[PDB]
Amino acid sequence: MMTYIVFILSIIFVMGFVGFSSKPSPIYGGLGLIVSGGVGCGIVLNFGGSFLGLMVFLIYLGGMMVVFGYTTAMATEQYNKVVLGTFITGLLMEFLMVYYVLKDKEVEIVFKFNGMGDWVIYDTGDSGFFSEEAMGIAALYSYGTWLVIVTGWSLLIGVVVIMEITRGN
Amino acid sequence: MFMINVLTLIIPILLAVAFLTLVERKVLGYMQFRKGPNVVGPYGLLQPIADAIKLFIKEPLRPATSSISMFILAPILALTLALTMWIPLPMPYPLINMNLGVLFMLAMSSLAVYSILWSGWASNSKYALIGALRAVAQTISYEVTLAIILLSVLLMNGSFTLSTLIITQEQVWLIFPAWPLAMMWFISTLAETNRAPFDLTEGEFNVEYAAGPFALFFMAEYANIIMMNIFTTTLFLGAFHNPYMPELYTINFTIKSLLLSITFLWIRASYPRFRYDQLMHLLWKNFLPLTLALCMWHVSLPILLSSIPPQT
Amino acid sequence: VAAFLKNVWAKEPVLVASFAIAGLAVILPTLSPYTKYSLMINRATPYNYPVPLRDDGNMPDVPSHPQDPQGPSLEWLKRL
Amino acid sequence: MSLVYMNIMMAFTVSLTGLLMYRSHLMSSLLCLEGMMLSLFILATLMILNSHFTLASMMPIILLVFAACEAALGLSLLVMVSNTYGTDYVQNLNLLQC
Amino acid sequence: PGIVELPSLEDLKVQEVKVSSSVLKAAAHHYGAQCDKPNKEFMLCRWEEKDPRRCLEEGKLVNQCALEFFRQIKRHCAEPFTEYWTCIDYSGLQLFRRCRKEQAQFDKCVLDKLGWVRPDLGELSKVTKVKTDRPLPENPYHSRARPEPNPEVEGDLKPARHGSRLFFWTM
Amino acid sequence: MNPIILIIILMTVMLGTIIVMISTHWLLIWIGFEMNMLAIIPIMMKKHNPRATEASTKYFLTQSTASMLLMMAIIINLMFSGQWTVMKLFNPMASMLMTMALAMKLGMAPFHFWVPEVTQGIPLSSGLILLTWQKLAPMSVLYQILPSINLDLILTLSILSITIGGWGGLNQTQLRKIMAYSSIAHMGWMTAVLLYNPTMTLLNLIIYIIMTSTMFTLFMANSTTTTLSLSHTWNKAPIMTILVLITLLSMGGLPPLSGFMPKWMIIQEMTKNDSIILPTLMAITALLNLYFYMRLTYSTALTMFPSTNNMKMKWQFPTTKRMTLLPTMTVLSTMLLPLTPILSILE
Amino acid sequence: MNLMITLLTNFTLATLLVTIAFWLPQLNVYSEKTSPDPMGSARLPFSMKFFLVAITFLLFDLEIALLLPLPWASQTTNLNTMLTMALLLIFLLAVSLAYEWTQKGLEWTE
Amino acid sequence: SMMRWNRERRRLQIEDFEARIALMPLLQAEKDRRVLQMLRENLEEEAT
Ligand SMILES: CCCCCCCCCCCCCCCCCC(=O)OC[C@H](COP(=O)([O-])OC[C@H](O)COP(=O)([O-])OC[C@H](COC(=O)CCCCCCCCCCCCCCCCC)OC(=O)CCCCCCCCCCCCCCCCC)OC(=O)CCCCCCCCCCCCCCCCC
Ligand SMILES: CCCCCCCCCCCCCCCCCC(=O)OC[C@H](COP(=O)([O-])OCC[N+](C)(C)C)OC(=O)CCCCCCCCCCCCCCCCC
Ligand SMILES: CCCCCCCCCCCCCCCCCC(=O)OC[C@H](COP(=O)(O)OCCN)OC(=O)CCCCCCCCCCCCCCCCC
Ligand SMILES: CCCCCCCCCCCCCCCCCC(=O)OC[C@H](COP(=O)(O)OCCN)OC(=O)CCCCCCCCCCCCCCCCC
Ligand SMILES: CCCCCCCCCCCCCCCCCC(=O)OC[C@H](COP(=O)(O)OCCN)OC(=O)CCCCCCCCCCCCCCCCC
Ligand SMILES: CCCCCCCCCCCCCCCCCC(=O)OC[C@H](COP(=O)(O)OCCN)OC(=O)CCCCCCCCCCCCCCCCC
Ligand SMILES: CCCCCCCCCCC1=C(C)C(=O)C(OC)=C(OC)C1=O
Repeated sequence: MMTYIVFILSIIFVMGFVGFSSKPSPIYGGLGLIVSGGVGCGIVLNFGGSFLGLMVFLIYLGGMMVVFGYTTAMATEQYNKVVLGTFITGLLMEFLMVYYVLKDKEVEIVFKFNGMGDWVIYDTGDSGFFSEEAMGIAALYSYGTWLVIVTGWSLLIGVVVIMEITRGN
Repeated sequence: MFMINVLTLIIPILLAVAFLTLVERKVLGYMQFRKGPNVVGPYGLLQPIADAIKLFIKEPLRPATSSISMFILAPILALTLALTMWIPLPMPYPLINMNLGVLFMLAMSSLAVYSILWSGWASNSKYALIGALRAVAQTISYEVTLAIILLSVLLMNGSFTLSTLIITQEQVWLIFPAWPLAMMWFISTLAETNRAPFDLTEGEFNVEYAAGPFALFFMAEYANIIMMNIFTTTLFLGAFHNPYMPELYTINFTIKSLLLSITFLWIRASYPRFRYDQLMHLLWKNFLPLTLALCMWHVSLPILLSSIPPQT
Repeated sequence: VAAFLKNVWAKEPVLVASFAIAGLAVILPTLSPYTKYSLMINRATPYNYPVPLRDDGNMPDVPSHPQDPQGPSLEWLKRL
Repeated sequence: MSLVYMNIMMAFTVSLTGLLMYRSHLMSSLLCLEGMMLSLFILATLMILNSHFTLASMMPIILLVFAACEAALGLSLLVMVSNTYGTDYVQNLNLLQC
Repeated sequence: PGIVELPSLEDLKVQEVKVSSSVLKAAAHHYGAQCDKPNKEFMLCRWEEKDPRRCLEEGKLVNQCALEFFRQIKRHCAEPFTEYWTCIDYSGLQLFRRCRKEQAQFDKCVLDKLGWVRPDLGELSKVTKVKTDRPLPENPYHSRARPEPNPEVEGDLKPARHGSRLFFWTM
Repeated sequence: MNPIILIIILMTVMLGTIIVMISTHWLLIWIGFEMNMLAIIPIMMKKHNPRATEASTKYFLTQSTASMLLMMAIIINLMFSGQWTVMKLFNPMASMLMTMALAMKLGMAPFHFWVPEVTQGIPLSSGLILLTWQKLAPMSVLYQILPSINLDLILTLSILSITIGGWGGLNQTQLRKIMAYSSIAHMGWMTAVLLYNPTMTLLNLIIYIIMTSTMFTLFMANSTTTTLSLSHTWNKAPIMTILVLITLLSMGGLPPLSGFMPKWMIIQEMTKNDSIILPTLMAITALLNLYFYMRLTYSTALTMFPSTNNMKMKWQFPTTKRMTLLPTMTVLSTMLLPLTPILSILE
Repeated sequence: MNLMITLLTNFTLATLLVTIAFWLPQLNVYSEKTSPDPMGSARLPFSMKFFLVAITFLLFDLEIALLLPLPWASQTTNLNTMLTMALLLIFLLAVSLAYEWTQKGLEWTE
Repeated sequence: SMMRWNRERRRLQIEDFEARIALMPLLQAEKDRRVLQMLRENLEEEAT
């Protein structure tokens, strides 16, 4: 049970997407995507990506879904069958996938997937006095020069484009 | 045994928040040439207990909520994020010693605006929603300088580890190389917690909550106030740590954090409120340009002095 | 260049301090003599293992023991 | 392959079909689009952390930033729609049939 | 494919260095100075063979040379060493900087009774050279023969015969 | 719009397309498409009316969906190949998803459903950019992934694009939708010869860009967006009727004009590969495109529709519009077939 | 594991306090209240300026996300390139702020 | 003050890293015998 925990989080992750892909309301959709971002962050944390998971909190949830809920709260003036039907449809599809891959230890929807817990695929060594993920992100400034140029230029152009298309003139 | 440690974290947080209300009313009393509460308890010490018993037996205000679920979740999220901002705080040892405690705190404080936003939309008042949008925009505005000032200071630390930030400040307080970052940090954390002179929620969002849940929002806000003062203390006024006697560090950072919380109480009894555009002007046109300039200075400065801190 | 600078320091001192601190941050690492020592300390921090070489017969400058005289020295780092 | 990749891909396809079957709102569409981006973040992250390919650890951050900027653009588009009709309904966007 | 060949359990039996990490870190610099040679033989064997099964006996020499390092501490300087690794052992990050007088007593006692000198800052990270008698691996990756490349272009470049030959274009 | 900001935004569009063309990493391909979309959005909203905002919303939704499918194809490529080279794809699922994503970016059928909408909603210059410059980067990626493109998929997309872009323009009186359905048909023509000889793909792309730029430049010179407004040209500018005549007779693939050049060469590279049914059906379906080109030439050049009285005022003002490269493009889009073996410069 | 226990404990304490706040004064049998705002019933007017400060937050927070690996990036061996790209990112954040200034984007929430 | 103390901290970091480097041959030999032990145990249990 605890050796399958990432898998269990991933199941919640799929459930969370059916929490908003059925689209109940964009505010309940925002709440479902927040819970989905939290559990997917936990999945990232359990392979050792602490910095990437805290980017999911700080930038995806605390940065961007804040703006989604903010913009949504400035619309949809405050006060379904298809929503609940599609929700239970996606839920039953996902639990049939769970039941198949747990009774067969093998499944094939589009790709073949193993049924054991995903702890098996890990590495058995140490990385010394660094996180390899942290040093690969620190490499953005020495090795990642062209990437920083094009990303900063796209963000500057993004500021310019947002100011152009919202002015109305 | 770890559960006992979690309880000895979270219950004294609630007690210190309970008596911070008394310290606020007393310190604002004596700064206003009057007294604070001194009748209900001996030297007023039973005033928060009386007030908590008063609020929990007051009639529920019974609003017509837009969403019941978010009306329940906004105090839950506010209290949960108010309590989880304490677990990486090194005093001198944190509850959860993690490699990225600074970034964890910045993330869990970035998540705090959803409580304001959900409480504003879950009320049926459009006025409460406008106030919630103003408070959310204010908080997410000052989180920008929180992140950049915090990054610029941690360029002298070497890591996002909060426990390394005590080792960083064993020869000098970090306010001496970084007092402009310190003063903009201090005003920005004053603007995070909707605290005066940045309290436009009291100047003419959770007004539809009953006395119980409004008291829970209030105590989550004061837990954030005590926590950000402790985080500012660890971040700029790092105390001496003897590893064989940790209580020296604990007494020292407690005295400094109490002085800094009294400094919040001393700011709120000294200044009038900003207008909303005036603190937007304060962020985007005063704090953020100096914050970016000092971020360039604290990037280029350990390289030009050969003072790059260690990674580990 | 003189009246303009006093005018912008009288009206907008936050922006003058901003551009002054940013200008020092740009130009001063190119003029500092201690910028080289940052490079020399960061390349002297041994994150990995110093994987030794097979002594083929002609390596006069590679030591056989860490306490041998030949090899890279960090007396500049101790002394400074 | 690994079992968590099944769930992250199936989450991407769930948010795909949510983004490919609108109900009424453009905001719910953008929510499904950013769910797709989130699932791509998780999946690229689990690959790069799996294989210990160090230099690609900066890759999903980039995949965040651009696409989050993309989201900002879409939100502004939605606002211009909501500055014409009063709602963000996708059935009001049919002036280009003729 | 083939069967992987693992060594037997008799090949893995060795007198294990059963000391704690603070005992290792307290005795680390003198271990890196005094147990240099079979350690570097082993690590050169380990980065050249790229296979731990080919590096076992050298590792035994490591596990032989480490123990003679500690017995020679235990025969002469067990008390200042114990006082030093206890103070190293107290710390959570195991700081050397908290434990300088115990290090001074241990280094004084080792320099007197055993003549060992602690390595200066920058020495144990030097890239050294190892004189071995084992042969260099001619194929440490077990790589097969690479495919032969495509033939190059060569010779002088004559013009196109009768132009482009596109249906009727004479040039 | 500020002209400096317009120059920076057009350079950012060109920069994103160049970053797609010159990069060897898949993340930089995705970054080039993101930069290209993010910069082309204000070019569509230049005149600020609800049709431009609706068109930009539809364009954003389709290109965002295509970019997400592109990044999913890239991520599955990293699964099954462990690396990031912009080359062949090491999974047919990633190959299918990337071919779908690029088909959505090009507007190939049945993902064509945004091209006649958005081109109608935006000005003629932004539609010129959308139908000429925005075809460059996905065709570059399709040029570089063709050892893994499934044959039946690309040929299905090609014939479906040719047939749907042929039957689209027969019902159209709006010129921008005519150019949009012409775009869908010609992109089907480009991707049909893709796996056989991509040099003819490049030749078809260059000749199509020349002819489309000629037609949009004539539309901007005459300020006409409908067939019935284009019919007023003979009473105002009689030379422009001759120019739209020869350019629309070129775009239908009529010899001796240059627009006969690509499709003939496409047939010339498909009968070598023993495909005889498919270029025959494609050539017969191109007669639909030529039919509505002939409809436009009948309305504009070969007859004289009645004009109004106010046209007599416009006789007294010459064209002050910068008709950039219009003689050069008009000559190149008509009289280039005797230089047909020049195509070897694209090899 | 200790962190998951801590998060579960904090969520459980918060939910317990919220349940006591929403259900202890419900047991009061006070009275039924008959017939339980500056705007009466008008719709919420959309403010363009609130959306502008939110998107400006989002874009500058993305630039912050680029700036966040700098305490690790100062440890590199390619320090001239690192210093150039760090000053270039903070400079592009400042150029974003200056363009937000001079095209009247920071107005009435300055 | 931060110049002097971060330089001292870099020297202390290099000292700790060379303590690690002096320990890495023994830890590598024990790690090799550890994984070969576990693989031989898995091999014999697979055979039975
Ligand atoms: C001492 C130092 C100095 C030495 C100087 C030596 C030369 C002295 C004389 C100086 C002048 C030399 C002129 C060039 C050499 C002769 C080229 C030639 O006649 O090729 C025959 C060429 C093939 O005949 P051939 O018996 O196999 O070769 C005889 C020579 O060995 C041909 O030699 P080749 O085997 O080397 O030819 C190579 C190849 C041979 O050709 C081939 O391999 C066959 C494919 C050719 C292209 C066919 C395309 C078919 C589809 C498109 C149709 C286009 C529209 C048709 C006309 C519409 C109205 C303009 O040619 C080409 O690929 C070039 C393309 C065609 C252009 C021909 C040259 C035109 C120059 C004047 C331009 C003015 C406009 C002309 C008409 C424009 C349309 C062509 O004839 C044709 O293809 C028939 C088309 C018309 C040819 C143009 C006649 C040139 C003189 C025109 C004067 C009247 C202009 C009236 C006003 C403007 C028009 C309204
Ligand atoms: C951590 C412990 C505490 C830290 C200190 C904080 C305690 C004191 C708190 C006092 C009460 C504050 C109540 C709220 C006040 C909010 C208003 C306010 O102050 O606004 C800020 C004001 C805002 O400006 P303003 O509104 O006063 O001025 C008018 C501005 N215009 C013209 C734009 C309208 O000032 C700032 O923004 C300054 C921020 C800090 C500046 C730091 C500069 C350091 C020096 C740099 C170098 C300078 C020399 C040049 C280069 C030399 C190179 C060698
Ligand atoms: C970490 C430390 C945290 C500390 C937090 C708390 C700080 C303050 C602590 C309390 C200080 C003293 C409080 C005294 C309150 C007044 C008591 C009193 O005098 O009550 C009198 C009242 C009537 O009595 P009666 O018999 O009528 O008197 C007539 C005499 N002829 O009789 C009564 O009212 C009945 C008796 C009531 C007793 C209540 C006592 C206060 C309880 C407060 C809760 C906290 C307890 C301490 C926790 C920390 C220490 C373990
Ligand atoms: C609407 C719903 C209800 C709303 C109220 C409640 C939810 C909101 C408030 C709670 C937010 C919870 C945040 C959980 C993750 C925080 C990030 C984190 O764990 O960082 C700490 C640490 C990284 O530091 P590091 O030192 O690298 O790790 C140890 C190894 N050296 O990482 C670790 O130590 C990793 C430890 C193992 C992995 C832990 C995974 C936790 C469970 C998944 C996430 C839980 C929250 C899901 C919902 C979030 C909704 C916002
Ligand atoms: C090259 C170094 C690096 C430069 C880039 C990095 C900068 C870091 C700081 C970030 C700044 C971001 C914001 C910049 C906005 C600039 C435009 C601006 O503010 O113009 C308006 C202002 C007058 O204000 P106003 O519009 O009236 O405001 C209403 C309230 N009264 O107008 C002014 O106040 C005039 C401002 C321009 C002149 C400033 C001169 C400062 C000189 C300092 C000494 C030399 C420093 C070396 C660098 C010089 C660079 C020019
Ligand atoms: C393997 C292939 C690799 C790649 C090869 C090269 C591909 C070239 C692709 C060309 C794409 C052209 C896109 C459009 C031009 C870009 C600049 C632009 O936007 O020009 C339009 C501009 C807008 O002006 P505006 O003020 O908006 O006018 C509205 C009316 N008041 O101004 C106007 O409206 C002025 C009117 C005339 C404009 C004519 C522009 C013609 C441009 C195309 C030339 C032909 C292409 C180059 C040669 C062939 C190469 C293949
Ligand atoms: C059970 C643990 C305590 C629950 C919370 C109740 C006590 C703390 C908040 C009460 C409060 C106090 C003391 C208070 O003084 C006050 O006025 C400034 C409030 O209203 C804004 C309060 O809400």
